Amino acid sequence: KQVSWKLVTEYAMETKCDDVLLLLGMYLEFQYSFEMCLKCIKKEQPSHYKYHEKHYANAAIFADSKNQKTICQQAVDTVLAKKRVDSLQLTREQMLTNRFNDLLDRMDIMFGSTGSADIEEWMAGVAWLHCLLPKMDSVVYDFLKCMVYNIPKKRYWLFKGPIDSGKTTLAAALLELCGGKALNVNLPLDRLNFELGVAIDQFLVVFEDVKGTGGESRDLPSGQGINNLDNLRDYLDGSVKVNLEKKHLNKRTQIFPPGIVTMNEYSVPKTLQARFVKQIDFRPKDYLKHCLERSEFLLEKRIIQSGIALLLMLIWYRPVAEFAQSIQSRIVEWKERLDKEFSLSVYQKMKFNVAMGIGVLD
Amino acid sequence: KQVSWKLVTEYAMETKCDDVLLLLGMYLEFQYSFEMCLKCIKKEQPSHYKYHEKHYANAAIFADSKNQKTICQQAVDTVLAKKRVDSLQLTREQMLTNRFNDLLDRMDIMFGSTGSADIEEWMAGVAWLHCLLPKMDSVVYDFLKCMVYNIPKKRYWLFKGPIDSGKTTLAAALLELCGGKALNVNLPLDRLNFELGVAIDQFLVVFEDVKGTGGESRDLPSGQGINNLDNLRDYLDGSVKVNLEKKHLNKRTQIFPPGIVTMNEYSVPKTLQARFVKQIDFRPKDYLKHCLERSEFLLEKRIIQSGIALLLMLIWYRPVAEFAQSIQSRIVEWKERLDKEFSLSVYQKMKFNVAMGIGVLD
Amino acid sequence: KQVSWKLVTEYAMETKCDDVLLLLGMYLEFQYSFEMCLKCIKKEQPSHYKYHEKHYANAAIFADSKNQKTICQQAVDTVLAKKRVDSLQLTREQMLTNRFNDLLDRMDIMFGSTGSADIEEWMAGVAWLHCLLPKMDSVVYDFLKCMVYNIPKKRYWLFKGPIDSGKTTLAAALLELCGGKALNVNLPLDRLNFELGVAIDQFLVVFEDVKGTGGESRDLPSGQGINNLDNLRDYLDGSVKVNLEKKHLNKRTQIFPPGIVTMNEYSVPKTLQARFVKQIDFRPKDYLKHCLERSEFLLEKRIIQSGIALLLMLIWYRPVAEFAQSIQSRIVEWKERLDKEFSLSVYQKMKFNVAMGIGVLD
Amino acid sequence: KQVSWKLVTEYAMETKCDDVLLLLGMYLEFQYSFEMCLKCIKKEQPSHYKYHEKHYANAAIFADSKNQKTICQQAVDTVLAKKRVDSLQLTREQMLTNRFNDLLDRMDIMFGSTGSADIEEWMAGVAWLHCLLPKMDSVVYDFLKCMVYNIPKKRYWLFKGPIDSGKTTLAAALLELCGGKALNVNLPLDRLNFELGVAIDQFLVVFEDVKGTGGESRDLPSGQGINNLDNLRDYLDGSVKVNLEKKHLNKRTQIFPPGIVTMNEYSVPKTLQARFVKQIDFRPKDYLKHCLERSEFLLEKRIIQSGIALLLMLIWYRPVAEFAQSIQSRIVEWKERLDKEFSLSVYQKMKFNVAMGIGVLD
Amino acid sequence: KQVSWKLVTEYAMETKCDDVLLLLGMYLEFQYSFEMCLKCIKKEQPSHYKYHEKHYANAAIFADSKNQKTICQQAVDTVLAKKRVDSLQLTREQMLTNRFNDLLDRMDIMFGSTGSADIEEWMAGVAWLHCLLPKMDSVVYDFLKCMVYNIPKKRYWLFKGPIDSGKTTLAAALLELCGGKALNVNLPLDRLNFELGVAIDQFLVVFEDVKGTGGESRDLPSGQGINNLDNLRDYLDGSVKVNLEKKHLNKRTQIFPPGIVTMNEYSVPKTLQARFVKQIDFRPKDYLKHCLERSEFLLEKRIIQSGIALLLMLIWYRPVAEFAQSIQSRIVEWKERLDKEFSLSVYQKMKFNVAMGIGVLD
DNA sequence: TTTTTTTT
Ligand SMILES: Nc1ncnc2c1ncn2[C@@H]1O[C@H](COP(=O)(O)OP(=O)(O)OP(=O)(O)O)[C@@H](O)[C@H]1O
Ligand SMILES: Nc1ncnc2c1ncn2[C@@H]1O[C@H](COP(=O)(O)OP(=O)(O)OP(=O)(O)O)[C@@H](O)[C@H]1O
Ligand SMILES: Nc1ncnc2c1ncn2[C@@H]1O[C@H](COP(=O)(O)OP(=O)(O)OP(=O)(O)O)[C@@H](O)[C@H]1O
Ligand SMILES: Nc1ncnc2c1ncn2[C@@H]1O[C@H](COP(=O)(O)OP(=O)(O)OP(=O)(O)O)[C@@H](O)[C@H]1O
Ligand SMILES: Nc1ncnc2c1ncn2[C@@H]1O[C@H](COP(=O)(O)OP(=O)(O)OP(=O)(O)O)[C@@H](O)[C@H]1O
Repeated sequence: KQVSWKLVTEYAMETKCDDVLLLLGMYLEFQYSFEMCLKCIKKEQPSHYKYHEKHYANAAIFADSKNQKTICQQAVDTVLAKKRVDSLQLTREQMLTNRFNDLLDRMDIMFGSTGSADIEEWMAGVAWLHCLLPKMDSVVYDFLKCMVYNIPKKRYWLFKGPIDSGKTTLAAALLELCGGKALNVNLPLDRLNFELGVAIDQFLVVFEDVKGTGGESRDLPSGQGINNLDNLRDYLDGSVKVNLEKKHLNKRTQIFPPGIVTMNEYSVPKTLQARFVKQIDFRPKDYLKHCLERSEFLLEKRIIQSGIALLLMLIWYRPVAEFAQSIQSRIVEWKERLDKEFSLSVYQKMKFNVAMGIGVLD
Repeated sequence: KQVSWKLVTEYAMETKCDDVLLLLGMYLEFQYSFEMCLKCIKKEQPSHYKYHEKHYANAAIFADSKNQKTICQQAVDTVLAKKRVDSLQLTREQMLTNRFNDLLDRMDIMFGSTGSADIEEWMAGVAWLHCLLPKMDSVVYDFLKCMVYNIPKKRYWLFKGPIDSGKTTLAAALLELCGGKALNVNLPLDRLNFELGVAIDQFLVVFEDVKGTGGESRDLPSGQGINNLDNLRDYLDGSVKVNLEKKHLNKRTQIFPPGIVTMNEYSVPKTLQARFVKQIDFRPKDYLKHCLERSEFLLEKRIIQSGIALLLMLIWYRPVAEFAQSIQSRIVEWKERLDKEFSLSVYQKMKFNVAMGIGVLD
Repeated sequence: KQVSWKLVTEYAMETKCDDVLLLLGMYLEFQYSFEMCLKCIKKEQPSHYKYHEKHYANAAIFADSKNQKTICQQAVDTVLAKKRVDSLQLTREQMLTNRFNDLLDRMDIMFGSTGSADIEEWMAGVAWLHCLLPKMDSVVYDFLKCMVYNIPKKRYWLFKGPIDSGKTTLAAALLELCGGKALNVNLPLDRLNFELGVAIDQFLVVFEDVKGTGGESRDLPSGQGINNLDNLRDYLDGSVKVNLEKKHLNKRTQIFPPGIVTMNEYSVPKTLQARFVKQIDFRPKDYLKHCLERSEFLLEKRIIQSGIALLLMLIWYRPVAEFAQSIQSRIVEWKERLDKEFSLSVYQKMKFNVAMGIGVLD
Repeated sequence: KQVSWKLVTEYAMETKCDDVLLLLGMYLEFQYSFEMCLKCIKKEQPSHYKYHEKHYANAAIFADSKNQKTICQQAVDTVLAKKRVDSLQLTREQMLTNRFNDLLDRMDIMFGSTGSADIEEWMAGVAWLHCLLPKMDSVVYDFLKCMVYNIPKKRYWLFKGPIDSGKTTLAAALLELCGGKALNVNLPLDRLNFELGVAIDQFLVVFEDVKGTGGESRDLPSGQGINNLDNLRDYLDGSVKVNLEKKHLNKRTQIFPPGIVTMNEYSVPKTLQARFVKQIDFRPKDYLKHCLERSEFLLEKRIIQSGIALLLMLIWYRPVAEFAQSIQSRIVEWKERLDKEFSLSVYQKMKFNVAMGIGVLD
Repeated sequence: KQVSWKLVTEYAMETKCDDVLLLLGMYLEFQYSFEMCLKCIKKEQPSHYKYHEKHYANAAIFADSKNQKTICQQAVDTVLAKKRVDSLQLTREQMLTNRFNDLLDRMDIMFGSTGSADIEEWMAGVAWLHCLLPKMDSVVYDFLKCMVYNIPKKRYWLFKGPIDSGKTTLAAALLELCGGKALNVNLPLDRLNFELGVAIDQFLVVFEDVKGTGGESRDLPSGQGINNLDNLRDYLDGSVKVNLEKKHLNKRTQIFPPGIVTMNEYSVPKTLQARFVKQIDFRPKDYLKHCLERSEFLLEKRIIQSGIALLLMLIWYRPVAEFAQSIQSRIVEWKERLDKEFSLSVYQKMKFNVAMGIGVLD
């Protein structure tokens, strides 16, 4: 009796798996008796224990197959095709709406009955971020609109401030929220070709702390980052489709996605300054160090640098109407949970703790 | 029973889909019962909702196949082969009349019963564009003619001027009209070969804001595109059918397309200066800026970037007889629709507001 | 009758082999009779003698196969797929627990009846290592925790001091204790792309002997490793997923691992100094040298380089509670075995000899 | 029944089609009933209507094939192999035969229905050139035979003349007529090796003018090209095969092609002078330049830079017997055309205007 | 009837061939009638004449196969697989023992009844080599043990002395005896990367003729050799692994081999001096020069270059117990042959003749 | 074949 390639394809689709080796490895686990499957019994990974019983019979036949890599390749191609279809047909707002549903599904696990992390430590992170900048949640909402609208040559925000000002942290949290990638531009112009190939078919890019020049006056070690970017004015502008690499693969032509750039304070030529729409300034604050020095669980669990914390911040602060119409129900549900789990006075206490630079909890 | 590769290819031809993943993805959507297909019901995408009912049976059998990518390969190659054969056997006029028919087909939908575009917003775009330079439509006709005639060493026009002067904006609309390609050559000489590969079988090309030299006198940092163009002068002359390249494929002898260049004001070498039909200056004009600042929905919807605005402009400004012959029926049909929609007062009231710097729709 | 590919995949899994040639070459040995197999009878090599008699009949049929490399390719893929799955799903603690289990398995062999090693020689090395720094075992525990926790920015330790202060000796031991590989970044900037590719999916990294510049005053030969490092600033921070490259392969995206930097007494930019948690300051000492001269069986058997030596140190000094819970069973048996062999007086006698600069043994 | 691979290959040979996508594209068109075929009915392309009826039955079966691209690949190989075989049998006269037979077919466009500049203007260019210097038609036939005979040392002619002597304009027409390539030699020797390799396997070359070593003694730019050339002794002579050097590729070796040199009027060494077969000698003349200033459409059409004007000139002046035996059959036809087009008195009146300095077409 | 792939693989294993083309061509020769085979009858190559009779039948079927290169690939894979198994599993003593067996086999041919060599001339070779240094046979035995033990730090030997004082002669014979490859470090650092790639999987390396700097004080050409070496202190001391790279290959990681460094009288930094176990002085001795001048068959047959001569020297001088236990039987057999064919007095006479600087033989 | 190497 033969393998159902259809069952494999369905698993890959349902998992959103898009690496042939992950798919291969994952599917093989299901060859063993699901009844005794310790991973199921431990409820260890949902992408396993939800599926093992259903896929078990087909995995036993797959384990004998001579074709295995070919079956997995087709399944991965089906997932990749779905992404391309979506990218060409969804509005950007639907893309974000889908991305939000996925994060909310994780939150249903994180704070589920399994309760693998506690909502107090997570909510504590929100207060720390809210203190990081003035009017923080307003700044986040502006950024989301900007990325969704994707207005030509109004597409990039510049983060500037000293070392350890917090700019990388905020970028990292935003990048998780929207989904996207970081790219290193402090590199030679040749291999840079394939670096940009990474950006194919994605929502955001982040360029990290690109080195400028002449800042060694202030001991900013100089480098090609700024020179490199100014070759790519068109990529930022987003007025024209551009052609993107991959190894052993032909060009893809598409608009280069919007994003943000982080900078210790080298100088900027005005060709490039003209292309940022908004610069934000970041500053060291010792009481914030002191808070972290006590509340080190924030860093160990990477709470403050994670997009989940930004979503929780938005849920706490924004009217339900500001969310895309479909998810508004799930937002109401989480607003209710949060209002139930915390008084405002508790949140005010946490903010005061952060302000005092004591550990967030007392 | 067995997949009809014939029916697959027929859909590929009819959508003009020419990507193997895009084709693969979309055809798989047809495997479900079209009678409940929410996309059909909701009339979301014509590339789906027209074809689903027809292709359904074959798509179910396709969904079972083990050959899927290979089927899509042969289908795509038929689409590309049509393009190549058509590329040789048609006159540039016939090419352009095909392109215009395609855009007219979109417009028939965009202002159709779905009608999601306001004609008057779109016409406000036309006003802004014809306001950008005198006799805008007339210079557009001169450009179109020059590209149809495609005369050796009279095949390129230069746009030169400072940032935010609109040169990029105009190139976008022309390129969206003509169906060409952008290329970037601010790059290491040896690497450009596959970038030039994109020029295979294109009506037109555009080079964006190429890096020159000596402009750092004025904060324009130097780069190689200037020298690259000098070496590429062979293609710019377009005397002979150069053998263009693409990965894992045979190379392709053809005449290099004509095109446009945009420039912030670096030096020009005499040899490059020698090669143009024409130069055009571009000049920041604050009253337009003040208008857009109110009227920003124009730019949000990219109206002023989009060739559909130019086509509406030429329908408005130009004689029916100025168009190529066979389309002149559709020209009249659309001329009538504009004539039905507008008083000249409405247009003039708008163009007044544009000249002032008011919200165009006051 | 036909090859069982399943038996080959089992052998690959059981040996954890991931070279197609090594797998092939070993599997082919099983085709002769195990009953006369002199390697079995000499019981020379465990990856052979455990398995020959099981695999025998399938090896004989495999010897006749026309497909041999395809069979091995599928088997090696399964072992590679297993690693990929684990690299997503295991905790860093659980990885380290696995790594320990395998070293402990080699320790069971080395000190077995096969008796390739003298535990007294190996314990001598622990005395030399524990003498090299204050509170040596505490330093190892703090480092291991740091690598398990992987706290952003707080990820890297800097080793510096004169040449011949044992810094690379110590780095080697840690690197063998964990998983990982070394890297040399004094390179030209372009080849660096493939240098960093080595880090993919690994646990530790060690940057080896980074040349600074300006050290020529201290007679240090000079180079660009430090300036290269300050370009890789985000790789140290580990705050966001970077892109990594191998020859003929698409870029992987992942967090760059934590690790150690070794150098002589150059200076370091603030941007890079800010990225080290801890700076260990090694010193030349004569008694270590004069002891080691009279103790050269240490170097001749590579004892003080090797991870097995550090593991013996931890088993001696650290409480059973400090190990991950599942290995505490094996740890207790090894603790018993050690004390059954060595009195404290014997160990202190060894440390006394080292402190005296006498040959460790007496 | 089944696709005849035989018939597909016949068409590829008969059309000399040597691109797999074109072959695929065109052959697919035959699948419709030729009896109705509108392309046949309108005689639009011979490459179609010559063949459709014969190939139709095979094309119907071809359209159902699942191997289609593979059939076309084998067919294209056959055509490429034919070129490969013949490339090793070409006499230089047989080579020349084709290289003009090609241009006669191109000229079936030049004054076909395309007719894109006046056959009058084209002969007016011929008029203007024929009175630059003596007997120009004979001079072409002589230079032509020189390049076909390729007699060692007896292979190179020199254009000596000041700035604006026309030698560059002439050189344009020469390479245009004949093929070959232009080259520089004023590089530093350090560079020049690769530049010399560029000539590899061209039938002919031009050298762009040496900037005289000490040439500015004449008020003409100084440079290195003199000593560079006379150091390149043997390349000129073609006595023996020489090594040649492509960038990024290994050596090749070949008899160095014959050709042409341009010079402004520098201090040619006796040795360097002795290399040449024939100086030709050029200076400003007033009827010429003032006629240009009155015939400027010829420069705008660059006809006076045109080798096609030279081919036209030979077609006019020279005996039929001077052309190779069979290709002669075409030249009479263009003469017949040109004679029906023009009396002598026309070409006379044109020539008179040039001699008078009058605008040639007056 | 079928081809036996097994018989081909046996021949490949038997001949140790690992080039597919060399394997292919040789097997095809067996298809002609062994019963008349001229190559057999001339006894030209053992690799042919030993096997033709055996493989004749299979080669006849092989000659008709359509799969020929596919068969050879699997065969060559088997030989490469054998090498990689051996590469990991053998001891360094086992490796050398195998190497010795190979030379002993070649000697059995060279001096056989078919033997084209002269055992007396090769014995004259041993006399000249034994004269080149003090204690020569004791010195060789010391060098070998050093390579077999591969003790870190204690790994490398330095040769120095004038030009034409024999150093590379000895290096070449040692390199032939052990196997290994020579390296050139007198480079800029960029190419040095692929240079070291040669060392992968070698038993020995020789650093030929390292240029110091400042030897120009005494007319030695200055260069970057020594300066490049002292970067690589880890590579010599061999305590820890290094990364190694070849063109088009992913990096490997291993202990860098032991080896020899050679120079004229350049100055040596003490940093480098401490790297070496031993330094051997060579001095030009005129009686050797006059002996070669009268004993030219030594040079012309390359006798004194050959590792076979050093092997003969070991066989003649060393006690049987010094060889690896397995080969001691062959050593006894060769010692018997040599003691039979040469008296001690005769060998001593040759040694006396070399001391006289007269020709070796009388 | 591309890529990597070459090239700078
Ligand atoms: N505003 C702040 N005040 C004090 N400490 C801060 C602040 N922001 C960040 N930190 C500390 O700095 C560390 C690094 O933050 P982050 O990487 O976001 O800064 P950055 O300015 O982007 O730095 P860099 O340019 O070096 O990447 C944080 O983990 C936290 O410990
Ligand atoms: N003539 C103009 N006057 C004022 N604003 C202008 C003008 N043209 C363009 N703009 C503004 O400049 C923005 C960018 O226009 P565009 O990219 O076409 O200019 P550009 O001259 O090509 O610039 P750059 O050289 O920086 O790419 C537009 O979105 C619009 O907001
Ligand atoms: N603290 C010490 N005092 C004196 N000698 C030492 C000390 N530590 C190591 N040694 C000696 O130094 C030798 C080399 O050690 P190692 O290679 O680790 O030195 P290193 O200074 O860390 O080297 P590098 O800087 O080149 O990596 C050891 O084999 C030992 O002989
Ligand atoms: N025979 C001629 N008589 C007068 N003017 C001439 C003649 N030939 C060319 N010209 C003038 O010379 C100008 C440049 O022509 P061309 O480049 O062909 O000359 P050249 O001698 O090769 O020049 P250069 O050495 O400067 O490159 C033409 O545009 C024309 O004005
Ligand atoms: N000890 C010696 N006394 C005299 N002549 C010698 C001696 N050794 C070598 N020769 C002569 O020197 C020639 C070259 O020897 P060899 O190539 O080994 O020299 P080298 O000094 O090691 O060279 P290099 O350093 O250039 O590689 C030999 O062929 C022989 O003629």
